[PDB]
Amino acid sequence: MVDAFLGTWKLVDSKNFDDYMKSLGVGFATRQVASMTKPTTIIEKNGDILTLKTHSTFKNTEISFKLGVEFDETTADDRKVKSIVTLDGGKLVHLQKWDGQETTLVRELIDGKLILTLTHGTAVCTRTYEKEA
Ligand SMILES: CCCCCCCCCCCCCCCCCCCCCC(=O)O
Repeated sequence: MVDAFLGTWKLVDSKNFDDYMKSLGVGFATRQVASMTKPTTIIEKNGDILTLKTHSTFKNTEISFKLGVEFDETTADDRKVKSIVTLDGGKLVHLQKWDGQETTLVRELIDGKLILTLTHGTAVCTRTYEKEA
């Protein structure tokens, strides 16, 4: 179900990430560094457990989760959120909840590229990831 998402992915296009970060209250200096960063995302599974790593020159994160089971997460911008990841229409949908707020991180495969759509408030960001061999 999730297997075409697995592997190492490199950022190759970003649209509106500053809008998304600003909506979350990320400070200007952080947004500035993050606008030039090209993370690597690694998605691996071991049975029912997925591990999603995001690596860059500015910040690393790692989460492990079971699809459909809530987990605690501390985001790159230090929000303490309640998270759940599920497959929905073949997309990997990550919902974060905190302080009555929500944001979604939706990953889809289109022509072998990984498209990540980030929504918070009215801000919508689209990031495109290609495969690393
Ligand atoms: C994911 C952190 C990776 C480190 C890269 C250097 C900074 C860019 C990521 C964000 C760190 C700055 C704070 C804002 C983070 C917002 C929420 C997560 C968005 C992930 C976008 C994506 O996975 O492409």
